[PDB]
Amino acid sequence: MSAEITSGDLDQFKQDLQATPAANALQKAVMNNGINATAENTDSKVAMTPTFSIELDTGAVSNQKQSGRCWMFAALNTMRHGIQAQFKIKDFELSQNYTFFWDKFEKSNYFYENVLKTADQPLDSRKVAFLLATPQQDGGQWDMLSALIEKYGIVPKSVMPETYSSSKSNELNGLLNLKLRKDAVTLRKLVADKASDADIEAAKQKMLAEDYRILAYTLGNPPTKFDFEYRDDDKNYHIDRELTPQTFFKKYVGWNLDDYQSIINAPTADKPYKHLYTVEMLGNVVGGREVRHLNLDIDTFKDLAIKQLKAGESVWFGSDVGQSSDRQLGILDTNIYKKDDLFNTDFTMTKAERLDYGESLMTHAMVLTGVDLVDGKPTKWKVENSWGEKVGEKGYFVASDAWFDQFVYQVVISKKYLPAELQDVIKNEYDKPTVLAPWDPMGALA
Amino acid sequence: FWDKFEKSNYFYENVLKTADQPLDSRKVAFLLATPQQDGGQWDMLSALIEKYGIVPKSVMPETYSSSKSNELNGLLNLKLRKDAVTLRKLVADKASDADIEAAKQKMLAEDYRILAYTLGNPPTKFDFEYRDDDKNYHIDRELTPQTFFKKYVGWNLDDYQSIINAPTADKPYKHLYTVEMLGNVVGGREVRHLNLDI
Amino acid sequence: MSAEITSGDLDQFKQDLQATPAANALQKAVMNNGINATAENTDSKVAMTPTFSIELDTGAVSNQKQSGRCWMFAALNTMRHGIQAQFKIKDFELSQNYTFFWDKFEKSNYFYENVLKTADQPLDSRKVAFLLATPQQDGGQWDMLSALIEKYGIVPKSVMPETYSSSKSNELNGLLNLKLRKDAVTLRKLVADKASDADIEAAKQKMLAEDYRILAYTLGNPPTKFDFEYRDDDKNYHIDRELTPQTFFKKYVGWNLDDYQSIINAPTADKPYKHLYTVEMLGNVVGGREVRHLNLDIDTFKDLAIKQLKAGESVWFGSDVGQSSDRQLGILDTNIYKKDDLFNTDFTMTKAERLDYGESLMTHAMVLTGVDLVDGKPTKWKVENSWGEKVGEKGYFVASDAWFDQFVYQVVISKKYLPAELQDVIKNEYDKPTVLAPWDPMGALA
Repeated sequence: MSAEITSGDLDQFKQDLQATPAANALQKAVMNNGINATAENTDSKVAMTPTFSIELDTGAVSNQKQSGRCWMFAALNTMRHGIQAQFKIKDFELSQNYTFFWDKFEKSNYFYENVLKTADQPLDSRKVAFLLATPQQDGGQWDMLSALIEKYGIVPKSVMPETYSSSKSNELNGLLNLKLRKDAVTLRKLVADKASDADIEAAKQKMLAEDYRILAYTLGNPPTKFDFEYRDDDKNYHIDRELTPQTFFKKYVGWNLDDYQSIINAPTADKPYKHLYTVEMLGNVVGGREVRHLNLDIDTFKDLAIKQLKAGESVWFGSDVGQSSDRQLGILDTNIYKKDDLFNTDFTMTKAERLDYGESLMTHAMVLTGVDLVDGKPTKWKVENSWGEKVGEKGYFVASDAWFDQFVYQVVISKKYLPAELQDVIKNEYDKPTVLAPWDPMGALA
Repeated sequence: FWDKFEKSNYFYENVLKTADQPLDSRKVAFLLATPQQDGGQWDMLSALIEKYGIVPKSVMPETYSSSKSNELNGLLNLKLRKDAVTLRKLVADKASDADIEAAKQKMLAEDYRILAYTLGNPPTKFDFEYRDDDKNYHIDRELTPQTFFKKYVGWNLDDYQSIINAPTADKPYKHLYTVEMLGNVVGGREVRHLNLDI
Repeated sequence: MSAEITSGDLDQFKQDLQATPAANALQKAVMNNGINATAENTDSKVAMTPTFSIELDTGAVSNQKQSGRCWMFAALNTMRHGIQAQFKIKDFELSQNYTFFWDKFEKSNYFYENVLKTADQPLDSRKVAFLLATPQQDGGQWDMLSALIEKYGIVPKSVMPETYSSSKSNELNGLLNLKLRKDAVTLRKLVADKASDADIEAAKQKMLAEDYRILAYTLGNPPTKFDFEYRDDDKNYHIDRELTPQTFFKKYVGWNLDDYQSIINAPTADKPYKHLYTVEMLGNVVGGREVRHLNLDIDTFKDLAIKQLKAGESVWFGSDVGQSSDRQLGILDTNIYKKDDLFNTDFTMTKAERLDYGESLMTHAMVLTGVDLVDGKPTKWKVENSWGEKVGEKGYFVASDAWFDQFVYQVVISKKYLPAELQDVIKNEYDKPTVLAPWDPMGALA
C-alpha cells in the first residue's frame, strides 16, 4: 500500500542510506555532536569578521533577559543612541520596564475590545480561537511601540528599574492570560445576555482595575514626575527637575513619531509592492495609531537602510533570527552551516515559500548599526542585539548580505529618505490599507 | 526514531489529502504550522509498538539529538514544508498517482537519512545479556524488537482504552471520540478516547 | 626535488582531498569537534554493556589521583579484595602511600648503585643517558611491588593516609630527580678520583639520609607498630593490637609472593615464547627479587587469565590504556572509534610492529575482575580502574576481547594454574633469564 511505510520501502531507504557517500562516518559525527556542531562552517566565520566600512558609534548593549521584549529594546536602542550622542551620556539606557507596563495594560484593554467585537461569533471560529490562544504576549511591532511613546512618553532606566517579572515574564504572562480568558467568558456572557453598553463598560473597568494591580505588583508603579541627575562624558554634572515621561521624551529625544515608516519585504502574491498593509485585530493601544507596513522589493528596502546608515542613524529591523544562525558567536549567515552538504539533501526554499508555508516569519527585532560596503555593495551588516555582552562581539551580531536577503522582513525608515512616489503611497493609502488576516505572517509580534 | 519517520509520511499524506484546499485554509494552515513534533498520545505509542516492537535502552542508546531535539525538529520541519510545496504542485499539475508515490518515496529516503544520522540505525536483531536481582546471569540470543516485546512485555495492546474527562457541551459522556488528521502511523490504529465523568 | 614538498605535490594533495568522499562535510565535523568526538562509535557502546558471565564481587574503587601509582593501586587491589572477602570488611583499602614511600626511597638507592656501576662509562653513552633522563618515577612492575611487600609489609590506608604529594606527586618527583642528578655528579667524581669503597659508601649514606628526609616531609613517617580496629560486615567490632606492617601482611593477606608469575605477550622476533626475560638496570629494591617475565602466546596468556577468574581470583594486568579507548565512559574497544573510516586512511599495525616501532607499550596497570564468556570464548573483560568512581561504571572499565589481544601486554598469574612444562621453564631459567636492554618496551614502568 502506497500510503503506508512498508518493509520494502524500509529496505530501499536503508539501501539509499548505505549508498550515500561516507554515510557511516557522517552518521557518527551527527549522532555524537548534533546538527549545528557537525555542520558549522569556518569559511563563514572568516567572511563574517566584524569590520564595517560604515559603522555608527553605539556603545554597550542592553539585555532583555528572559522576556520577549526585543521590539522595545530595539526601539529604545535607536532613541538612546540619539540621547547618548546629543547629551554626551555614554551607555545611557531608557526604561524597558516602563514600555512593558503600558504595553501589557493597553493590550489587556485591546483584548477585551476584541472579545466584545467578536462576541457574536462562535467560540470555535478561527478569529475567536486566535484571540483566545494568545490573549496578550511580550512581543510587538514598531508602530505599537510608537503608540505607547505617544501616549506615555519614556523615562531613564534608573527611574523605572527592572523587577523580577520584567526580566522573567513567564509567570506574569501565565497569570495575566488566565485573567483575560476568565474575563472573556464574562464579556461574551454579557453580550449574550443583552447587557447595556454601560453595564458592559462598568464590567470592563472593574476588570482593568484588577489588571492594573497585577501589573503594579509585578512591575512597579509607573512614574509621573521625577528629577534627572547625571554626569556627561566631559564629567559635568546636570540636574533637570520635575520632568514627566512626556516632557523627558520631548526634551531628550525630540522625535516626531510620524516621521517613521515601517517597511516590509514580503514577496508573496497577495502583497504587491508599493502599497500599505495592516493586520486585522493586531494592536495594543485602543485609540492610538495602527500598524502600517509599506511593502517594497528587497533592493529598494536595502538601499533605504544603507541611506539611513550613511546619514548616521541606526535602523530598527525585524528578522527570523533562528534561521541559519550561530546565536552564541552572533553570526547570521546563510553559509554558517552546510546542512544540505551534510545530509546530501536539498533544503532550499524561497522567501515567499517560507512565508506561505509557515517556515519563517519575523521572530526578533534588533538594530542595524553598520554596513560593510565593498565595490558599492553591502557584504555584511552590523547588528546590535539585546541579549547582553556575553554573546557575539560584546553583544553585537553580524549578518551576511545573503542572510539579510532571506531573513530580514522589516526595517523602520525616516520618511524623508523615501522617494516622493512612496511618500505619496503612504499619504494616499493611510486610511484604506490592505487588511491582512490576523494570522498573517507580518502580524508576527517580535 | 519510528515516531518521527512515521509522522513524516503521515504529514505527506495529510498534505496530499488537503492539496485541493486553499493554502490559507484553517486545516492546511494547522498542518503547516506544526508538520511534526515530539509529542503524542497513548494510541500513537501503541501503534508504534505494534509495528516495530521495542528494545532495551542499552541496545539503542540516546544520541545528541534524542536528548536535545530542537535542531532535529527545526531541520525536519523545514524539510517537510519544502516537500509540501512540491506535493501540492504535483497535485496542481495533475500528476499520476505513481509519480506522486515515487516523489514521496524519494522524500522519505531523505527523511530516513536525517533520522539515521541524528538518532542512529534502528536495530533489527540483538542479544540481550543481564543479571537479575538474585545476581544470576542470563543471555537471550538473536532477539528482534518484536520478539523482545512479545517475550518481556507480552501485552495485547488491544486490551487498553484511552479515557478522557473533557466536561464540555460538545462531548457527551459514554461515547468515543477521535481527532481529525491526528496520528503518526498510516495504516495503524487510530486515536480513540472514551469520555467519562470525573 | 623528490625530497622536498613542492607546489606540484601540494596541488596533487589538494586534489586527492577534494576527491575524497564527503571531504567537505567530514572536515567541518573534525575541525569543530575533534577526532574522538567525530569518530566515536555507538555500536561499540552497545557491544560493551558491562555484563559478565564470570564476575567477582570486588566493591568500590580506589583513586590514585595525580600520581603514576597505578601498578601499586592495582596490586593492592588484588590483596584488599582477599581481605574484604576473608575478614568481611566491605571496601577496605590498604595504604598506597606506604608502598609509595618505600618505592621512592629504594629507587633512590637503586639509582645511586646504577650510577656507581656505570661511572666508568661516558656520560653521553646510551645507558648513562637513560639513567639520568629518568632517575626515578612513580611507575613500576609487579615484581617490584612484591619486592617492597617482602621487605616492608603493608598497612591499612587509615594507618598511613595520603598527603599532598602522594596524591599530587609532580613537585616531589621534580625535587627528588634534581637531588639524584646532583648526587650522580658527586658519585661519578668520587669514582673518577679513585675514592675508596668506604668513602663512596659514606657519601651514599649521607645522600640517602637527605632523601629519607625529603620523603618523610612529603609523605609522612612510615609506621612500625599500630593497632587495627574495625567493624566487620556483620557489625561486629574487632581490635588487633601491636601489629607491624609485616605481621599485618602475614595475618590479613597471607600470600607467598613466590607463588606469582609475571606473564607477558610480546610477539616480537627477539622474544621467543616459553622463556624468561628481564630488563637490564630495571628495579627498585637492591638485594630484593628481580623482574622476571615469562613470554607466552596470546591464547595461552588469555586462557590462564580466564582460569584464574573462574577460580574466584582477580588478575593484575598491564596495558596501553591510551590506545583505542574512551577514558571517560571506560570503554576499551578497537571499535570505539572508526578513525580509518573517518580519514579514509588505513592506520593498522600489528602488535609486534607497534612495539618495535615505539607506537605502544604498557603504560597503565589495572585489575581483571570478570570476563563474559559466550560459546566458551571471551567477548569482553571487566576492569577495575584506580581513577575513582566518576569514570566508567562506578570506576570500572570494560575491554573488548579484540582490544585485550592488541593492547594487553602483561598478566600476573598464580604458578599453580600453569602447565608443568611452564613451571619448569620458570625454575630452569630463573637465574639465567634473557636480559633485555634498559629501553626495551617491557621495561616500561606503569
